[PDB]
Amino acid sequence: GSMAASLVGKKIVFVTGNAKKLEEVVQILGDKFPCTLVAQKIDLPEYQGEPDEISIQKCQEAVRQVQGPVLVEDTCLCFNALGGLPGPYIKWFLEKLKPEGLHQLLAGFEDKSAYALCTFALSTGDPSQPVRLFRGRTSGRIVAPRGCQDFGWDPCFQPDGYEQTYAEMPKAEKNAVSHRFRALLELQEYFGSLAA
Amino acid sequence: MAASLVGKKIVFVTGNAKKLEEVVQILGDKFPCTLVAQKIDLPEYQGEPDEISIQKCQEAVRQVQGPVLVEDTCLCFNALGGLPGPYIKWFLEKLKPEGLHQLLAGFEDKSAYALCTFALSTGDPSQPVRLFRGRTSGRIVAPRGCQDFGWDPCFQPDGYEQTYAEMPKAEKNAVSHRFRALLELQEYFGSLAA
Repeated sequence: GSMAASLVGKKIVFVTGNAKKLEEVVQILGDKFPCTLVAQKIDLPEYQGEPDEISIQKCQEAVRQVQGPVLVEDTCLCFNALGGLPGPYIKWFLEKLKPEGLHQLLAGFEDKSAYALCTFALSTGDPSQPVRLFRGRTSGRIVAPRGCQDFGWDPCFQPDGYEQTYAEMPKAEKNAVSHRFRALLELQEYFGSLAA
Repeated sequence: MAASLVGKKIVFVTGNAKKLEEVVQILGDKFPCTLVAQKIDLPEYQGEPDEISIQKCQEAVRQVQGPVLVEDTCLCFNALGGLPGPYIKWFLEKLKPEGLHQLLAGFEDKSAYALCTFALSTGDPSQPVRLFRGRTSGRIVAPRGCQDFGWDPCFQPDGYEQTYAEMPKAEKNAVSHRFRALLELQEYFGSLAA
């Protein structure tokens, strides 16, 4: 042991379908991240359950495919008046309702607050090794959409700190409060900067 | 397919004997197979309702390696494109019947439907899952009737001025999405082999 150290200098499969998502991650993790991430498209179910338990189940199924170290990502958009929903089901709700409809879903609630959540889940592919989760959250409010509508649910999410939606914000300012950047910082810190 | 299950055990994935009893009564005396209740651990998948039921059935087949029957229920708000749909369990838990109704406050359309899907496989790997569905159209309302009855207090079926929760059992049965689904399953086997 440790788990982190067992992975230094090793390939970790990052589940994704395109090289630019790998590049984003690799840059954020920085040059002292002491493992080799390799992108591969692995066919995984999508699960219902609480965010952590979905993340864990998806990473376990990835281990059954890969049988070696693997890294998966999941992102939730959680409305506080709805008890954290749509949460992990946000894709479906964005698809059916659009940004404008995501906001409209809150018309009956005075509390417009929300948070964006990214979870990365990592496993060595075992012994006997529990999945480890790395999370990032950003608080904000659901608003009538602003900004370019191509950017998923970003038009309807205004992060605390700002008067701009994620869609309106320039990428370098979104990065500074991003839920995904925050999750990846937890992953980076887990491994430390002393091994590479 | 049906012809091949006549006379044979089909596992019905459930946790209680009472749930098996309701289904066996609805299907009637000439249903030609023997339903056996078994609690089989199955994941809860995301997707369109048919996808989820097929994926669930296929996992049940992976585990039972023989005939199996699974059930799934959705509550589908038309203003929301049919959501919460297969995610109704979570919406109910967080929001309760009152908050389910409050979810539609910004939408003029309150119409909805209840969906029940039963999924059957023989267990043979080459044979595809068959679905049997029933739907009940209605509206989402401020809840009325006994709060213990799941999401029933907020669903008023078309043809009645009462919610599911308010309705006497016999009356609910007359329009029930679940009865409708089981009729299609009954019809698949037919009433000639028993």
